[PDB]
Amino acid sequence: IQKTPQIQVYSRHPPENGKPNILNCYVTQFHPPHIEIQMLKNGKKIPKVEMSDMSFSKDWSFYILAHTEFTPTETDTYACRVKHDSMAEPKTVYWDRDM
Amino acid sequence: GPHSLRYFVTAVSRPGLGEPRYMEVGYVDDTEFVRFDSDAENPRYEPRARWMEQEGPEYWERETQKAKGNEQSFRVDLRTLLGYYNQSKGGSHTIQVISGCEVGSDGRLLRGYQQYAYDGCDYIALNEDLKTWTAADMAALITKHKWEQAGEAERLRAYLEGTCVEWLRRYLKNGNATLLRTDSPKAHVTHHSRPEDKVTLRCWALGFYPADITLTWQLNGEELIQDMELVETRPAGDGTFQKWASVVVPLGKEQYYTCHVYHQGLPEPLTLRWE
Amino acid sequence: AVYNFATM
Repeated sequence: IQKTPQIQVYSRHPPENGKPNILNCYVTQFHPPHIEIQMLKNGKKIPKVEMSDMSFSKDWSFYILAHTEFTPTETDTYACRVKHDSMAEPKTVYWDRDM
Repeated sequence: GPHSLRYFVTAVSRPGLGEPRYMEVGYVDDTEFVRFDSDAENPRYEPRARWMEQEGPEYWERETQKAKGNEQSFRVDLRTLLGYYNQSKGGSHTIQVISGCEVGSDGRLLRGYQQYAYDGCDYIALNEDLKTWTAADMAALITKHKWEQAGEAERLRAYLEGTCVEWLRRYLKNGNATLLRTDSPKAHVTHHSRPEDKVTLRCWALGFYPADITLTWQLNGEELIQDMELVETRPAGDGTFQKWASVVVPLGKEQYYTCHVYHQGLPEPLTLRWE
Repeated sequence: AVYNFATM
């Protein structure tokens, strides 16, 4: 009974350079519940990340949100790195502002 | 419309690394409002919405004590279940509970629930009658028997019909400006090239509350099913939600396809095309 | 307000 996390990275508002926003990493459909979730800016850990919105779906899989305040620029790269027992390697999903 | 009070409860063993981690997270509708976490620096119930800051110290003390009591009960449960399933003392295991009640727009109970899982599978649940249990396996039958001899269903029923409803009403009252609000979706469509003269059109809905939303793609008044991708509706970090739905269409025929967005906060549904 | 849960 092991399920691999689905990792989604997105901003609250459409990204505009210079304009304050919120970056989200929603990690979903996983089991067991032990998990590490790190948000990255230019390959470096973002401090003071908030964890919220923990729940489970009808099949009992875990859901949880990591989020942080940010102001985008053209050159800054953002990502979310997740470690979970279901994955041989740590998995990184990158923010795609054109998505 | 109708409204819900839900608690998500999790206890997770960690042999060799101290006591289990124990967490309770509470929601009114789609809004996180309270939380208890045993690994916090000073484990106590805490508000997760500004409207809960109005509740006085007696609320917080009473909930915190209930939570420390629950932590100890689930700690015992984890041990008990190793015995029921003949499991080793060296593995990690998880108990989950969803517990709460839904009232209709008239303030009366629509339904109450108490569902348990062990290691991610149905274990035991209270039936819709609020009187009898349904047990998923032979281990849960022991719990069922214990709970019938103890009159557990009657105690749980009293909570679901009385306490749960009454506190839901209070919470809706105290946080009505936040909880009874309606935030309308804002929509846009993005375009992405693919191999072989195909393109992805992705329809975005942003900034909405409550979470319940429906997005559909049309072609000629016809809701598409094939080549559709979507994500589960997801929180955006400020108490609002977002969602997207995409369709793969042939290059040059983008103008035929329309995205339709349906939400409680819209006076009329939104229709939009690639631009 | 959360329920006071029973042992299993």
